[PDB]
Amino acid sequence: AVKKFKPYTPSRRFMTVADFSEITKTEPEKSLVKPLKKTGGRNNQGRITVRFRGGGHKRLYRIIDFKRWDKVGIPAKVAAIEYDPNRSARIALLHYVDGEKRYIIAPDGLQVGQQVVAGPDAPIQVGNALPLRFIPVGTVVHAVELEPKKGAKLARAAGTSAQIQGREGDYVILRLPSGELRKVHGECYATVGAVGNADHKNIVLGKAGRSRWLGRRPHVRGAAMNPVDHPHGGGEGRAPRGRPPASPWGWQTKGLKTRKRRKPSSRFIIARRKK
Amino acid sequence: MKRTWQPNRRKRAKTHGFRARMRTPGGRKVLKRRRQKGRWRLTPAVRK
RNA sequence: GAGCUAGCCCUGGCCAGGGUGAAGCUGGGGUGAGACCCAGUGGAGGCCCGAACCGGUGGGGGAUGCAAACCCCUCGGAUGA
RNA sequence: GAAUGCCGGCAUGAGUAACGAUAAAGAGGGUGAGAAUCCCUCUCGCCGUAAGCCCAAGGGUUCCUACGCAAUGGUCGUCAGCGUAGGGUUAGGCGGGACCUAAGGUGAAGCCGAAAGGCGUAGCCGAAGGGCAGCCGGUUAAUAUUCCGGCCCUUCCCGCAGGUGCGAUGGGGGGACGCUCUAGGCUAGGGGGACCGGAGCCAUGGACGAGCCCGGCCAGAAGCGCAGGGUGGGAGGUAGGCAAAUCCGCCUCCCAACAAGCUCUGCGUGGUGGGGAAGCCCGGGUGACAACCCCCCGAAGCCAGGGAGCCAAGAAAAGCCUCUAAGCACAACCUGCGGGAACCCGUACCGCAAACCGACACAGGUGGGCGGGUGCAAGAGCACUCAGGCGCGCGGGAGAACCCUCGCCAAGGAACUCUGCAAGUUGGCCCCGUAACUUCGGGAGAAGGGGUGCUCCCUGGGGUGAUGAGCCCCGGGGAGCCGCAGUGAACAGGCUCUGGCGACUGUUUACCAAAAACACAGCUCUCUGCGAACUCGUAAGAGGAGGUAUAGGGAGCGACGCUUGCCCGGUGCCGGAAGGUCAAGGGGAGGGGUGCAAGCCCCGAACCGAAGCCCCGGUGAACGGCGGCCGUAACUAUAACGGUCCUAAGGUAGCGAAAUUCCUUGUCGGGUAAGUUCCGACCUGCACGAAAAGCGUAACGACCGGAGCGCUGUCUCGGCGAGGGACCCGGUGAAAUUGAACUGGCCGUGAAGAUGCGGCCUACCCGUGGCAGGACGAAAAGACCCCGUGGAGCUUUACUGCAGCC
RNA sequence: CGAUGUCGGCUCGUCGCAUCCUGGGGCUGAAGAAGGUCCCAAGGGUUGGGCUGUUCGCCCAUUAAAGCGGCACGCGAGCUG
RNA sequence: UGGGAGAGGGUGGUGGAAUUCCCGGAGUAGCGGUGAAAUGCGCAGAUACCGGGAGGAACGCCGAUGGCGAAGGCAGCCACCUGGUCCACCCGUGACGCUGAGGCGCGAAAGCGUGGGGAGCAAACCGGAUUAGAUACCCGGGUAGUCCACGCCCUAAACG
RNA sequence: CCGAGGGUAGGGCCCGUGACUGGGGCGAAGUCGUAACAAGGUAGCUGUACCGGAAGGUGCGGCUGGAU
Ligand SMILES: [Mg+2]
Ligand SMILES: [Mg+2]
Ligand SMILES: [Mg+2]
Ligand SMILES: [Mg+2]
Ligand SMILES: [Mg+2]
Ligand SMILES: [Mg+2]
Ligand SMILES: [Mg+2]
Ligand SMILES: [Mg+2]
Ligand SMILES: [Mg+2]
Ligand SMILES: [Mg+2]
Ligand SMILES: [Mg+2]
Ligand SMILES: [Mg+2]
Ligand SMILES: [Mg+2]
Ligand SMILES: [Mg+2]
Ligand SMILES: [Mg+2]
Ligand SMILES: [Mg+2]
Ligand SMILES: [Mg+2]
Ligand SMILES: [Mg+2]
Ligand SMILES: [Mg+2]
Ligand SMILES: [Mg+2]
Ligand SMILES: [Mg+2]
Ligand SMILES: [Mg+2]
Ligand SMILES: [Mg+2]
Ligand SMILES: [Mg+2]
Ligand SMILES: [Mg+2]
Ligand SMILES: [Mg+2]
Ligand SMILES: [Mg+2]
Ligand SMILES: [Mg+2]
Ligand SMILES: [Mg+2]
Ligand SMILES: [Mg+2]
Ligand SMILES: [Mg+2]
Ligand SMILES: [Mg+2]
Ligand SMILES: [Mg+2]
Ligand SMILES: [Mg+2]
Ligand SMILES: [Mg+2]
Ligand SMILES: [Mg+2]
Ligand SMILES: [Mg+2]
Ligand SMILES: [Mg+2]
Ligand SMILES: [Mg+2]
Ligand SMILES: [Mg+2]
Ligand SMILES: [Mg+2]
Ligand SMILES: [Mg+2]
Ligand SMILES: [Mg+2]
Ligand SMILES: [Mg+2]
Ligand SMILES: [Mg+2]
Ligand SMILES: [Mg+2]
Ligand SMILES: [Mg+2]
Ligand SMILES: [Mg+2]
Ligand SMILES: [Mg+2]
Ligand SMILES: [Mg+2]
Ligand SMILES: [Mg+2]
Ligand SMILES: [Mg+2]
Ligand SMILES: [Mg+2]
Ligand SMILES: [Mg+2]
Ligand SMILES: [Mg+2]
Ligand SMILES: [Mg+2]
Ligand SMILES: [Mg+2]
Ligand SMILES: [Mg+2]
Ligand SMILES: [Mg+2]
Ligand SMILES: [Mg+2]
Ligand SMILES: [Mg+2]
Ligand SMILES: [Mg+2]
Ligand SMILES: [Mg+2]
Ligand SMILES: [Mg+2]
Ligand SMILES: [Mg+2]
Ligand SMILES: [Mg+2]
Ligand SMILES: [Mg+2]
Ligand SMILES: [Mg+2]
Ligand SMILES: [Mg+2]
Ligand SMILES: [Mg+2]
Ligand SMILES: [Mg+2]
Ligand SMILES: [Mg+2]
Ligand SMILES: [Mg+2]
Ligand SMILES: [Mg+2]
Ligand SMILES: [Mg+2]
Ligand SMILES: [Mg+2]
Ligand SMILES: [Mg+2]
Ligand SMILES: [Mg+2]
Ligand SMILES: [Mg+2]
Ligand SMILES: [Mg+2]
Ligand SMILES: [Mg+2]
Ligand SMILES: [Mg+2]
Ligand SMILES: [Mg+2]
Ligand SMILES: [Mg+2]
Ligand SMILES: [Mg+2]
Ligand SMILES: [Mg+2]
Ligand SMILES: [Mg+2]
Ligand SMILES: [Mg+2]
Ligand SMILES: [Mg+2]
Ligand SMILES: [Mg+2]
Ligand SMILES: [Mg+2]
Ligand SMILES: [Mg+2]
Ligand SMILES: [Mg+2]
Ligand SMILES: [Mg+2]
Ligand SMILES: [Mg+2]
Ligand SMILES: [Mg+2]
Ligand SMILES: [Mg+2]
Ligand SMILES: [Mg+2]
Ligand SMILES: [Mg+2]
Ligand SMILES: [Mg+2]
Ligand SMILES: [Mg+2]
Ligand SMILES: [Mg+2]
Ligand SMILES: [Mg+2]
Ligand SMILES: [Mg+2]
Ligand SMILES: [Mg+2]
Ligand SMILES: [Mg+2]
Ligand SMILES: [Mg+2]
Ligand SMILES: [Mg+2]
Ligand SMILES: [Mg+2]
Ligand SMILES: [Mg+2]
Ligand SMILES: [Mg+2]
Ligand SMILES: [Mg+2]
Ligand SMILES: [Mg+2]
Ligand SMILES: [Mg+2]
Ligand SMILES: [Mg+2]
Ligand SMILES: [Mg+2]
Ligand SMILES: [Mg+2]
Ligand SMILES: [Mg+2]
Ligand SMILES: [Mg+2]
Ligand SMILES: [Mg+2]
Ligand SMILES: [Mg+2]
Ligand SMILES: [Mg+2]
Ligand SMILES: [Mg+2]
Ligand SMILES: [Mg+2]
Ligand SMILES: [Mg+2]
Ligand SMILES: [Mg+2]
Ligand SMILES: [Mg+2]
Ligand SMILES: [Mg+2]
Ligand SMILES: [Mg+2]
Ligand SMILES: [Mg+2]
Ligand SMILES: [Mg+2]
Ligand SMILES: [Mg+2]
Ligand SMILES: [Mg+2]
Ligand SMILES: [Mg+2]
Ligand SMILES: [Mg+2]
Ligand SMILES: [Mg+2]
Ligand SMILES: [Mg+2]
Ligand SMILES: [Mg+2]
Ligand SMILES: [Mg+2]
Ligand SMILES: [Mg+2]
Ligand SMILES: [Mg+2]
Ligand SMILES: [Mg+2]
Ligand SMILES: [Mg+2]
Ligand SMILES: [Mg+2]
Ligand SMILES: [Mg+2]
Ligand SMILES: [Mg+2]
Ligand SMILES: [Mg+2]
Ligand SMILES: [Mg+2]
Ligand SMILES: [Mg+2]
Ligand SMILES: [Mg+2]
Ligand SMILES: [Mg+2]
Ligand SMILES: [Mg+2]
Ligand SMILES: [Mg+2]
Ligand SMILES: [Mg+2]
Ligand SMILES: [Mg+2]
Ligand SMILES: [Mg+2]
Ligand SMILES: [Mg+2]
Ligand SMILES: [Mg+2]
Ligand SMILES: [Mg+2]
Ligand SMILES: [Mg+2]
Ligand SMILES: [Mg+2]
Ligand SMILES: [Mg+2]
Ligand SMILES: [Mg+2]
Ligand SMILES: [Mg+2]
Ligand SMILES: [Mg+2]
Ligand SMILES: [Mg+2]
Ligand SMILES: [Mg+2]
Ligand SMILES: [Mg+2]
Ligand SMILES: [Mg+2]
Ligand SMILES: [Mg+2]
Ligand SMILES: [Mg+2]
Ligand SMILES: [Mg+2]
Ligand SMILES: [Mg+2]
Ligand SMILES: [Mg+2]
Ligand SMILES: [Mg+2]
Ligand SMILES: [Mg+2]
Ligand SMILES: [Mg+2]
Ligand SMILES: [Mg+2]
Ligand SMILES: [Mg+2]
Ligand SMILES: [Mg+2]
Ligand SMILES: [Mg+2]
Ligand SMILES: [Mg+2]
Ligand SMILES: [Mg+2]
Ligand SMILES: [Mg+2]
Ligand SMILES: [Mg+2]
Ligand SMILES: [Mg+2]
Ligand SMILES: [Mg+2]
Ligand SMILES: [Mg+2]
Ligand SMILES: [Mg+2]
Ligand SMILES: [Mg+2]
Ligand SMILES: [Mg+2]
Ligand SMILES: [Mg+2]
Ligand SMILES: [Mg+2]
Ligand SMILES: [Mg+2]
Ligand SMILES: [Mg+2]
Ligand SMILES: [Mg+2]
Ligand SMILES: [Mg+2]
Ligand SMILES: [Mg+2]
Ligand SMILES: [Mg+2]
Ligand SMILES: [Mg+2]
Ligand SMILES: [Mg+2]
Ligand SMILES: [Mg+2]
Ligand SMILES: [Mg+2]
Ligand SMILES: [Mg+2]
Ligand SMILES: [Mg+2]
Ligand SMILES: [Mg+2]
Ligand SMILES: [Mg+2]
Ligand SMILES: [Mg+2]
Ligand SMILES: [Mg+2]
Ligand SMILES: [Mg+2]
Ligand SMILES: [Mg+2]
Ligand SMILES: [Mg+2]
Ligand SMILES: [Mg+2]
Ligand SMILES: [Mg+2]
Ligand SMILES: [Mg+2]
Ligand SMILES: [Mg+2]
Ligand SMILES: [Mg+2]
Ligand SMILES: [Mg+2]
Ligand SMILES: [Mg+2]
Ligand SMILES: [Mg+2]
Ligand SMILES: [Mg+2]
Ligand SMILES: [Mg+2]
Ligand SMILES: [Mg+2]
Ligand SMILES: [Mg+2]
Ligand SMILES: [Mg+2]
Ligand SMILES: [Mg+2]
Ligand SMILES: [Mg+2]
Ligand SMILES: [Mg+2]
Ligand SMILES: [Mg+2]
Ligand SMILES: [Mg+2]
Ligand SMILES: [Mg+2]
Ligand SMILES: [Mg+2]
Ligand SMILES: [Mg+2]
Ligand SMILES: [Mg+2]
Ligand SMILES: [Mg+2]
Ligand SMILES: [Mg+2]
Ligand SMILES: [Mg+2]
Ligand SMILES: [Mg+2]
Ligand SMILES: [Mg+2]
Ligand SMILES: [Mg+2]
Ligand SMILES: [Mg+2]
Ligand SMILES: [Mg+2]
Ligand SMILES: [Mg+2]
Ligand SMILES: [Mg+2]
Ligand SMILES: [Mg+2]
Ligand SMILES: [Mg+2]
Ligand SMILES: [Mg+2]
Ligand SMILES: [Mg+2]
Ligand SMILES: [Mg+2]
Ligand SMILES: [Mg+2]
Ligand SMILES: [Mg+2]
Ligand SMILES: [Mg+2]
Ligand SMILES: [Mg+2]
Ligand SMILES: [Mg+2]
Ligand SMILES: [Mg+2]
Ligand SMILES: [Mg+2]
Ligand SMILES: [Mg+2]
Ligand SMILES: [Mg+2]
Ligand SMILES: [Mg+2]
Ligand SMILES: [Mg+2]
Ligand SMILES: [Mg+2]
Ligand SMILES: [Mg+2]
Ligand SMILES: [Mg+2]
Ligand SMILES: [Mg+2]
Ligand SMILES: [Mg+2]
């Protein structure tokens, strides 16, 4: 869990890498991969719409099963646990007794060789998917649909989880990884357990180069530019912001809320995120 | 040093060529214009 | 108009030779079991020296130039952002 | 007659600068009207990881031959990439198309936009990626994997035989993949041979030799051999691969497993087809029945889709194989053999350059492969040299100043100067040895030394082979020889102490700044619940992201260490269903116009009425801010203490004459003979201070300071020498500039600095090499400065709008 | 202002004299030696370093002395920067 | 060998009381706080009362002058894993013992690193009083920390 | 060959001294406050943490060498 290096270069001092001790299979399932179109943060106009992106390692996209209500009742075996460079979590290879193979994202504690299954009758067991309606109150859960049959939307980053606080009517009450209290529909699926690779957040990139490998190009501060570029541009020598700190596009960036006020989901958010 | 003209027959025909001109409205008014003026060639000649 | 230049995308190519010697593994020692120590093996690194390649630090020359940015000596990077 | 006018023509500078890398020339013989310059020969020098050779791009006849020399060629020209004419580019296998997909482009369906048009699934296009059948020699003045010769191979059509449930744009398998390191066995290439073939050669003192010099191969179908890659067999069940399925996937059972077998490549061999040197003789002919063998080195290439490790986790589609469905089983497909069929485009030549990009036959720029030998530890480094290719399209003299590039220097050794700028010194390898400090890696090539050649003798280990010889590779010991000197030539660190800034490798103002700037891992704040926020777009649609709070946006800060205090009164943001204000709308007390009137028409109070603002709170790693005066201790001085005025609160730790200190070279101490700089301190900090972060910090730095050692032409202080220019001669022959000129000094005068006016002095006419004081010398209608109700970029609590959001 | 290059240094001088030294004097509160002050005099001479961009100034070691000013704050078609 | 008592230790689970906050209801002019007050909070609907929810920490009565441990120290309840210890029987070994410089391990609180977690409490800090002053005692707030995991620190009126 | 020692270079220990700086001891009658000894007028002592002109205060946990 997080390997360290001796300081035999200036960057190996702090650089840490994952232990990869859970991975059992070091090459992907040929039938479950497809090319990932690297965009560089450029839209169909060719315009950079998200700055500072590009230049990262080539990746194959692994098709992930975020429904699991496709195969209600059909058990699967845990065949392997694999690297996925498109997400922070690890992924899990399932050999269904159907003979079909799919990927899910690996919850914490899932062991290769285990049987998993999905549906209302399913056991409350790490890796099983049920509608939220049927999971006991108080159970930690992950990969949660936000609406019925629309696909797992919540709590899939490494180490994340959502806890079931209670239910009312057709809806259950979840505590999201952010701490928001939200009602989610009881028919929405979810997988009991928390996402694996919890130590993911304790990784120290160590040097600029690792950012470049992840497709992250250098980010240049506003205070470093000229007035034609940014509200914080200009000044003789260094300079404080000299105005409410702002984005490149004018708007304030220290506390200004930006959620849409009349958004129809407000009726289902019970409490705004903690901390 | 490296100068600005680096000829390229594919780049030339695809950028200034007859069919590139005919695709866009400003491309056609170019040909229209050069036809009106009596240009001997409406488009850069390139060997292919 | 991006055949210059800047960034990104797709697909290929290049990086003489030498130097240092991380993790791991093996054996030995150690202990209740360990941490750990030693030797061997090993060959990591925006590691070291240095051609190609990419640069342009100091000085001299050139200044109706060989050249609308060049030449000489010197110098930086050279498995990597 | 003037517009730095416009167009052209012709002058001046001037027979002046220059004639484009300092790799270099000399003679003889030809040709011709004419020759330093063209051809031939001999001698000399230059490149040789190229300055040689082969591809690609771009160029487009420049290629070959004949006949030419007006112009082009920096001179000449009989020559030429120039002029005229004729000739020259040959493919089923090479490259591209009749094949496939990548980004991207286009785009039936569909969506969007005043118009023009913008999107968009499939599909289509799109290559230097995937896929696919030709190798060796000969021939032409000029093409050749293209013609020819030899030996092989692919596809399509039709036929014959044998075989099988045949059949696809649908299902599946495969194609199919990174980085670093790397095994075995080969081949490319190379070194050697006392072996094999060769025309010869004996010089000048010696050698007739196990002498010198030259060469000792290339291609090849089946088969076979060595080395590899790939690959389990059978059965039963089956609900999954959007129909089917005997295929694939999943379960079970049996047998086989570092094998074997089958299959596919590489290398070797292989019938056979080629090639074949020096030297001599006129590209050729001979040599020659040429010989064509043995040993060693050996790839980064081959076997290959090999192996191991690691994280940043490494295209697609077709060919191909298999499964089947419609259909069809007179079929159709598979295998073997045979005949026939096989189209379009490129192919000349240059290609690190005189043919490409730079206006030039321009010291610049241009992607891929081959790139031999010896020595130097290695190598593509360096020196010389092979094959090959050149002497750079003005020359001949002379041997001044001065300039450039270079060599040396007595004594001194930084005294030079803003500065050791520059140039010395050091310099590779092996061995000995190596400090503070430190994040324990480092600092480190620290520093400082010793060794280095040749000869003879003794000897250890490895590779090949066989275990031995030979060859090759690492070494160990002893005795000697020579010189000033043994990395004897060439290539190859000067070192140390101490500050500032920045953690570091990186990045930048293409063309005056490479830095202390930008970036950067890391820290914090903040927004964002997913049709996310945010961004581009009128929109549709995209990016975000096929991601989901361990995630994505924004902002500041900038490894790490120890830390980051007090102020919420104002501005910002956040919270606040009350109150205050508030537009359109609602409401209609009450008025007005008009009509005979019913009516029509107009104004209009109270009152209801959002956001925003007011108001009440919160909030600093939000914008920001963090006092003044007077007095006081038993020497003096200074105030722990106190008084009072003000504030939203009065600067904490740490640091401080600093990249900040004005007075300032503050004062004291160190260093020096002497120190406005430097280092260490003090603290009245003009005008440090805590993420516009404060204080430190090992390592790192073409950053900027100060010192020391070493060593020097930097200097006292200059001298001599070399080559390339300058100078002279023949050839070719510019430029900016220019009112005209018959163009001296002084002292005055003048629009205030006179060759040109006055007075005086001096002065025969014309050049050449030189120096720069003047011609307010040239260049550019001053960038500074001001003026113009000139312009543009930028800012905000300037005005007024607009997008966007509410 | 259709341009008169702006500090200092180096190099190269040349002039003035209100003289720093050397030569000639008078007065002295000049015994001598050595000074002071003033007059005449521009022939010649007027050093090397540390600091700073510096001119200037201070300092070290000397000296007969270590002069002051002008020449576009002399001199960038002479150099530096 | 057969038995016993125990907050000895580690892991996971779980139970109710209370406090704070959130939502709903009902209700009104104060609540709070002290020596006395003020700050603070409350008509924008607090305090007091009822129902519901979230979360943390500590375990009332038993409880004792009690028990366990070498010491530090250990207290709801359940299970698992584990140490020490006492009694009985008189069964086995036959001095196998005592101590212990160095070594190693454990070691309250506070404190440190990286993640969490955060109800109450509370250094710092802010505010109200008191006072000549009040950088205190008292009151209203309040950040580290107190809690969990891993890793350090290794101190004590670590005392009988 | 060894060899007194000389020279070049780098280390280790000790002593003296140094602008300035840190606390310490001592000093007949200084300034500020009153922490401790009585419950010393907030029981004290304590290890540690943070803070403050100064003694000290406060948190956390500990000791009685704490009174009633
Ligand atoms: Mg690390
Ligand atoms: Mg370490
Ligand atoms: Mg893992
Ligand atoms: Mg696929
Ligand atoms: Mg994508
Ligand atoms: Mg598009
Ligand atoms: Mg477009
Ligand atoms: Mg963006
Ligand atoms: Mg981008
Ligand atoms: Mg992710
Ligand atoms: Mg993963
Ligand atoms: Mg829902
Ligand atoms: Mg992180
Ligand atoms: Mg990446
Ligand atoms: Mg980032
Ligand atoms: Mg940045
Ligand atoms: Mg800026
Ligand atoms: Mg800037
Ligand atoms: Mg712009
Ligand atoms: Mg603007
Ligand atoms: Mg702006
Ligand atoms: Mg600004
Ligand atoms: Mg600025
Ligand atoms: Mg400033
Ligand atoms: Mg700036
Ligand atoms: Mg700021
Ligand atoms: Mg400001
Ligand atoms: Mg702003
Ligand atoms: Mg917005
Ligand atoms: Mg929320
Ligand atoms: Mg360029
Ligand atoms: Mg051009
Ligand atoms: Mg180009
Ligand atoms: Mg082209
Ligand atoms: Mg092309
Ligand atoms: Mg092109
Ligand atoms: Mg186009
Ligand atoms: Mg076109
Ligand atoms: Mg049109
Ligand atoms: Mg039209
Ligand atoms: Mg034309
Ligand atoms: Mg025509
Ligand atoms: Mg055109
Ligand atoms: Mg290009
Ligand atoms: Mg390289
Ligand atoms: Mg070495
Ligand atoms: Mg290993
Ligand atoms: Mg490197
Ligand atoms: Mg090195
Ligand atoms: Mg360059
Ligand atoms: Mg240069
Ligand atoms: Mg130099
Ligand atoms: Mg120039
Ligand atoms: Mg050059
Ligand atoms: Mg050079
Ligand atoms: Mg170098
Ligand atoms: Mg290097
Ligand atoms: Mg290298
Ligand atoms: Mg006139
Ligand atoms: Mg004009
Ligand atoms: Mg004109
Ligand atoms: Mg003209
Ligand atoms: Mg004419
Ligand atoms: Mg003319
Ligand atoms: Mg003339
Ligand atoms: Mg002349
Ligand atoms: Mg000239
Ligand atoms: Mg020239
Ligand atoms: Mg040259
Ligand atoms: Mg040469
Ligand atoms: Mg000759
Ligand atoms: Mg000749
Ligand atoms: Mg003739
Ligand atoms: Mg000639
Ligand atoms: Mg001639
Ligand atoms: Mg010739
Ligand atoms: Mg060579
Ligand atoms: Mg051309
Ligand atoms: Mg001619
Ligand atoms: Mg001629
Ligand atoms: Mg003619
Ligand atoms: Mg000519
Ligand atoms: Mg020419
Ligand atoms: Mg031809
Ligand atoms: Mg052919
Ligand atoms: Mg056809
Ligand atoms: Mg296609
Ligand atoms: Mg259209
Ligand atoms: Mg196309
Ligand atoms: Mg195509
Ligand atoms: Mg192709
Ligand atoms: Mg590929
Ligand atoms: Mg082909
Ligand atoms: Mg062949
Ligand atoms: Mg041939
Ligand atoms: Mg098929
Ligand atoms: Mg594959
Ligand atoms: Mg793949
Ligand atoms: Mg990698
Ligand atoms: Mg071969
Ligand atoms: Mg060899
Ligand atoms: Mg089936
Ligand atoms: Mg192959
Ligand atoms: Mg013959
Ligand atoms: Mg290679
Ligand atoms: Mg391969
Ligand atoms: Mg595709
Ligand atoms: Mg039939
Ligand atoms: Mg068959
Ligand atoms: Mg055709
Ligand atoms: Mg050809
Ligand atoms: Mg060629
Ligand atoms: Mg070149
Ligand atoms: Mg090339
Ligand atoms: Mg040529
Ligand atoms: Mg040019
Ligand atoms: Mg030439
Ligand atoms: Mg050229
Ligand atoms: Mg090149
Ligand atoms: Mg050879
Ligand atoms: Mg070498
Ligand atoms: Mg020449
Ligand atoms: Mg040349
Ligand atoms: Mg020439
Ligand atoms: Mg001469
Ligand atoms: Mg030269
Ligand atoms: Mg020499
Ligand atoms: Mg000599
Ligand atoms: Mg000398
Ligand atoms: Mg010296
Ligand atoms: Mg010396
Ligand atoms: Mg010096
Ligand atoms: Mg000098
Ligand atoms: Mg300088
Ligand atoms: Mg040297
Ligand atoms: Mg050297
Ligand atoms: Mg030292
Ligand atoms: Mg040092
Ligand atoms: Mg240090
Ligand atoms: Mg160390
Ligand atoms: Mg060494
Ligand atoms: Mg050395
Ligand atoms: Mg020796
Ligand atoms: Mg010799
Ligand atoms: Mg070096
Ligand atoms: Mg830096
Ligand atoms: Mg920087
Ligand atoms: Mg710093
Ligand atoms: Mg730092
Ligand atoms: Mg680098
Ligand atoms: Mg620049
Ligand atoms: Mg510039
Ligand atoms: Mg420029
Ligand atoms: Mg420059
Ligand atoms: Mg700069
Ligand atoms: Mg640099
Ligand atoms: Mg920058
Ligand atoms: Mg940095
Ligand atoms: Mg940080
Ligand atoms: Mg954070
Ligand atoms: Mg926009
Ligand atoms: Mg997407
Ligand atoms: Mg940094
Ligand atoms: Mg930065
Ligand atoms: Mg430290
Ligand atoms: Mg405030
Ligand atoms: Mg406030
Ligand atoms: Mg405020
Ligand atoms: Mg109204
Ligand atoms: Mg302000
Ligand atoms: Mg303010
Ligand atoms: Mg007094
Ligand atoms: Mg304070
Ligand atoms: Mg503090
Ligand atoms: Mg100071
Ligand atoms: Mg000072
Ligand atoms: Mg400072
Ligand atoms: Mg400064
Ligand atoms: Mg300051
Ligand atoms: Mg100062
Ligand atoms: Mg000053
Ligand atoms: Mg001084
Ligand atoms: Mg001193
Ligand atoms: Mg002072
Ligand atoms: Mg500052
Ligand atoms: Mg600042
Ligand atoms: Mg430092
Ligand atoms: Mg340092
Ligand atoms: Mg650097
Ligand atoms: Mg630097
Ligand atoms: Mg210096
Ligand atoms: Mg020095
Ligand atoms: Mg000289
Ligand atoms: Mg000469
Ligand atoms: Mg002539
Ligand atoms: Mg001519
Ligand atoms: Mg005249
Ligand atoms: Mg005249
Ligand atoms: Mg005259
Ligand atoms: Mg005259
Ligand atoms: Mg006047
Ligand atoms: Mg005059
Ligand atoms: Mg005159
Ligand atoms: Mg006149
Ligand atoms: Mg007159
Ligand atoms: Mg006159
Ligand atoms: Mg006159
Ligand atoms: Mg005269
Ligand atoms: Mg002359
Ligand atoms: Mg002359
Ligand atoms: Mg002159
Ligand atoms: Mg001049
Ligand atoms: Mg003049
Ligand atoms: Mg004038
Ligand atoms: Mg002048
Ligand atoms: Mg002049
Ligand atoms: Mg004008
Ligand atoms: Mg003007
Ligand atoms: Mg101008
Ligand atoms: Mg300017
Ligand atoms: Mg200006
Ligand atoms: Mg003015
Ligand atoms: Mg005005
Ligand atoms: Mg006016
Ligand atoms: Mg104006
Ligand atoms: Mg002017
Ligand atoms: Mg003019
Ligand atoms: Mg002018
Ligand atoms: Mg006298
Ligand atoms: Mg006397
Ligand atoms: Mg006397
Ligand atoms: Mg007198
Ligand atoms: Mg005189
Ligand atoms: Mg001075
Ligand atoms: Mg001056
Ligand atoms: Mg001064
Ligand atoms: Mg005297
Ligand atoms: Mg003067
Ligand atoms: Mg004057
Ligand atoms: Mg002047
Ligand atoms: Mg003046
Ligand atoms: Mg002046
Ligand atoms: Mg002057
Ligand atoms: Mg100048
Ligand atoms: Mg000057
Ligand atoms: Mg001038
Ligand atoms: Mg300057
Ligand atoms: Mg300069
Ligand atoms: Mg009230
Ligand atoms: Mg009310
Ligand atoms: Mg909570
Ligand atoms: Mg239980
Ligand atoms: Mg017994
Ligand atoms: Mg004991
Ligand atoms: Mg504790
Ligand atoms: Mg108060
Ligand atoms: Mg009072
Ligand atoms: Mg402890
Ligand atoms: Mg006790
Ligand atoms: Mg001696
Ligand atoms: Mg007390
Ligand atoms: Mg008391
Ligand atoms: Mg008291
Ligand atoms: Mg007390
Ligand atoms: Mg306190």
